[PDB]
Amino acid sequence: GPSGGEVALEHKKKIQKQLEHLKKLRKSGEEQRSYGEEKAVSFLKQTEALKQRVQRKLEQVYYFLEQQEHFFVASLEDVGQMVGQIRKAYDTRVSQDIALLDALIGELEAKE
Amino acid sequence: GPSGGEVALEHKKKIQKQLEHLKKLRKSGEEQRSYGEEKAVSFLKQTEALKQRVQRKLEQVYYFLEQQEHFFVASLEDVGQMVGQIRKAYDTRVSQDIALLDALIGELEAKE
Amino acid sequence: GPSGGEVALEHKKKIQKQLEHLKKLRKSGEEQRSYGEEKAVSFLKQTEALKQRVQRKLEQVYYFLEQQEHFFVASLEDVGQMVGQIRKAYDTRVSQDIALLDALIGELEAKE
Amino acid sequence: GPSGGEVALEHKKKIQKQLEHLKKLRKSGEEQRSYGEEKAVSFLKQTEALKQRVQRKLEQVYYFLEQQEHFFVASLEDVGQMVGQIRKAYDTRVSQDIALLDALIGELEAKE
Repeated sequence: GPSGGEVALEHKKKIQKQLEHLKKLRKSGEEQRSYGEEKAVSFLKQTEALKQRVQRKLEQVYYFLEQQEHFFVASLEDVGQMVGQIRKAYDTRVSQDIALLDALIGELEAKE
Repeated sequence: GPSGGEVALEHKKKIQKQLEHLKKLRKSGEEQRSYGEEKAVSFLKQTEALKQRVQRKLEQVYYFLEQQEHFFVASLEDVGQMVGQIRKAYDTRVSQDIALLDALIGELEAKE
Repeated sequence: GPSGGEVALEHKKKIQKQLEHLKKLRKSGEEQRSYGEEKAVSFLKQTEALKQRVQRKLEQVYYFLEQQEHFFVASLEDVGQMVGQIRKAYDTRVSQDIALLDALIGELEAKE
Repeated sequence: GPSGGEVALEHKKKIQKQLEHLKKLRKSGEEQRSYGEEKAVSFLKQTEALKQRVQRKLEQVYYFLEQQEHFFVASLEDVGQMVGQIRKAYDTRVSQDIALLDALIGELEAKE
């Protein structure tokens, strides 16, 4: 037969190997739950950063449109003022032509 | 000699043409002043139109960036929730395995 | 003590519960692997959808900037052609006025 | 009577004062044509400048979108490659745990 000695032996080893596999499995559990955690934390963290990058960009754009809106209205205001001064200057001039034609008019008319 | 009659005639005509060429010039002055004004009025007007068009536009761009900013933060919030629920559901599950491995461990390791 | 029948019994029950726990653990493994796959799949999918949505958007912005740039150059082209017509219409008119003043100039200048 | 002398005198002055007003008016004419020209030239020129400023802007904006589109698709590719690697690493680790239960399974299921 096998003998009481060598039966006890193998069973001891046998239960040893078992309890070894199990405790790994349980280690692997804890690492798995750990990797999951740190990875979820990392994910959320980066994502946050994406959310802020994209925001800070949109701010930069917002303000850029405002400055451009501003510059644009000011250009056209400026145009406004120019058309105004070219009008005025011509008018002053043409009416001085006209006042001087009236001079020439009334005099021929009033003697005649 | 050219006669007193034909002298008087030529002068009369000669002085009429002059008063004619003058009163045109004066008419022509009033028209230039009038055209100048109308056309400054118009120019300003269209310019104003251009001004508002661009604003009302930039307004459309502004609100469009808001909508998209909203949709973007909200997408990423969603991702947030998902990652989270995927961390919880794995955790629960793995921790179940673990406590069930512990059940197996104590047992071997207390008859041992 | 227990008798042959009650040890054989307990051991049978004992090895059964064990195999019952192991095999759940093995089922729970397969579920875990399956869930992690289906969930990587859907996450990638949604991501993709995010990718194309943002793209489809930027496309819409690109072409909007093009149509507006277009309208703007054409607007200013218009301004150009208007300034040019008001310049021409005034020139024609003044040079008439002028050519007629010359009519009157040479007249006196030539008799005197 | 006023004497042939002081009649010749008045007429001389009278005609002088006329050819004087009529030559100013004619100068005033060509100055009007000159002023309107250089001011058409100036107006067109600034306008041209406005035209090109708006373009070089819209050109800066366009390239800015391209770069953001680029950064965005790369971020998400990145996310892609991450999800994949986390999927991979769990998978290895779980099917490993599995095979280990399969070692434990067949053992009982062949001695039994």
